[PDB]
Amino acid sequence: GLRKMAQPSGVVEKCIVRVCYGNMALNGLWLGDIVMCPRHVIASSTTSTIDYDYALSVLRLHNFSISSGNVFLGVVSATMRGALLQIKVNQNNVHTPKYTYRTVRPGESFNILACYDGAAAGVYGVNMRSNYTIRGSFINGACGSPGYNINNGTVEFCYLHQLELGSGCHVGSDLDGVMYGGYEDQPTLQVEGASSLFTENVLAFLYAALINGSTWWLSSSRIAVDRFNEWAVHNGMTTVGNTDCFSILAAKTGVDVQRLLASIQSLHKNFGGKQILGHTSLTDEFTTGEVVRQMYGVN
Amino acid sequence: GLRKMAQPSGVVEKCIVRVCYGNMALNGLWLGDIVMCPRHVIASSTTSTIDYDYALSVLRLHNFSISSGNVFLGVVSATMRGALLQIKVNQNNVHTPKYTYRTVRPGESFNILACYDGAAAGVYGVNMRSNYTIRGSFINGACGSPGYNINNGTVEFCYLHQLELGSGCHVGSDLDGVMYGGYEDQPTLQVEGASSLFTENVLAFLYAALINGSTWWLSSSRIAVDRFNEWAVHNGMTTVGNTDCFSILAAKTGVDVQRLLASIQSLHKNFGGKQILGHTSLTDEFTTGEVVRQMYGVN
Amino acid sequence: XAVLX
Amino acid sequence: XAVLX
Repeated sequence: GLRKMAQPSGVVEKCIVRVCYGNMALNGLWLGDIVMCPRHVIASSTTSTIDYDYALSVLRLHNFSISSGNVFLGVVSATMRGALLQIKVNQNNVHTPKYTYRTVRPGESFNILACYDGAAAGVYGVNMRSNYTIRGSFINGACGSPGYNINNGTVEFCYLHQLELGSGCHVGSDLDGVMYGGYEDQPTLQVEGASSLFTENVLAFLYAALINGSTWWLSSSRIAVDRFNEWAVHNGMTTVGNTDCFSILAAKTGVDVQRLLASIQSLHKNFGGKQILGHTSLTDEFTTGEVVRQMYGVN
Repeated sequence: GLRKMAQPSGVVEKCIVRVCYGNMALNGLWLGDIVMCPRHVIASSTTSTIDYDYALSVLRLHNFSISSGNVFLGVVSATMRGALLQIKVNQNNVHTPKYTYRTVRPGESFNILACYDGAAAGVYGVNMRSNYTIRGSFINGACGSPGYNINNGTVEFCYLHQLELGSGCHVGSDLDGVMYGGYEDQPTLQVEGASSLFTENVLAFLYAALINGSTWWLSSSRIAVDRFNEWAVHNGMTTVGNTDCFSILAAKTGVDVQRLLASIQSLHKNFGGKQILGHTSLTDEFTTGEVVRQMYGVN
Repeated sequence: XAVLX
Repeated sequence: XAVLX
């Protein structure tokens, strides 16, 4: 089968803190002597629109309580950075990892470390949709939970949880304070934009099906990438760029992309009780990287 | 939605070590001055039974090379403990956590830290089936990957990966060396036993569906736990116990277990074309604990 | 309609 | 057959 897996979370776990301001408490990212967290922690309203410039002017540093475990951290200063606050504290996080900031692109996968009250509670893998939204699992208190990728010893922080749209899906900002998908830091009515199936991930999935003996749906026809692309844009699917990353998967199945692309057009909104690897629909969840890594352990 | 999530893995990551014997290399669990790993690390077989008593008698300590990162641990002695080896080493694991050994029961969920070459590679949640098997995701090199649960600051080690049955499911031993389900650590023909849906987990699932607005499938009828149990045993489902643990979920839905049991009977191996939270059948995956934790954040 | 977490 | 990992 095919599992969504998370990378090991240990390196990120000790950077998580509790940021309580007044009666609001959420999670902050505690790197060096700075704590990043969602700016709405300093707001007095959560269900009505917020004037953040006024909230910043009324801010009192002694109303902050920041803690790592049961160890409390004195607040030095605070500045506003997009949908975030930079908070300076009295000491470095000795366990600060080698890290960078990186903004995720649609289709790319990363890890979510779900946090509550400044403590890591769960870790799971997610995939950034064309929406610039994600289907996370968050409840009250989860805000400030970090999204990350571990790449050759380096932690790439890419997400801090901010918001749940009415559809149940989730939006965060990157570590630069920029809300993904241009979403707004307010409790206003915001309908989740239209999104498309990321076709490259769908291809990876169908490849995974071929490898594990699922071949009933394989089509007899084939289509060129660019002729598929002109169909995809009108059928709620993304375009396919370079197919080189599919070389390993093609080599092991003897099936090329052109034939998978054709099978997708016949499987789009059409199955008939059929199911591939336990899916009744085309899934967007897994990248080629994840599929190759999970079946063969190569990058 | 309802996600299989893993608990944070950091506390376990520093207990993982590479255990090499001759040519063979897998993963070991490194607690105190002892390293636990699957005993088949000293055997070399492909199609025939292994005489482990003989392999142990021929065992040479200087053929071991054990490492934590790039730090090598000198081997002192080795003894056999069920399907495992107790390898005494040069030094103490300074990062040894507060831990216990616990053998999992059918229906219970725990975490898997997938390891390769002595390094943690991925973490995901699993559930022990009535089979005493799990549906993991393991490839070559994964043996010795630990299973664990974190309970009130205590790490409960419950699994070391040993084996993949022909059906694709997986078997490990507990940390006492006892193979789950009495399976054997041999490459012999071993058919995956019959298994039943763990009804209590299914109940948790249906509660989760009610909570997320999925109420089409509810039956108006009821059966007592005592009569459902006598039906369940002949229809591939486990018996229902104390049901007290469903109080929180019942209170949140105003629906009792008896009525859910009735829904189950009408549903079991006879779903329509409809789905329930994206599931086409009753799922065994989630415990009441996981459901309550994920929806409300209480334990 | 969007809730801050 | 069973496969030792």
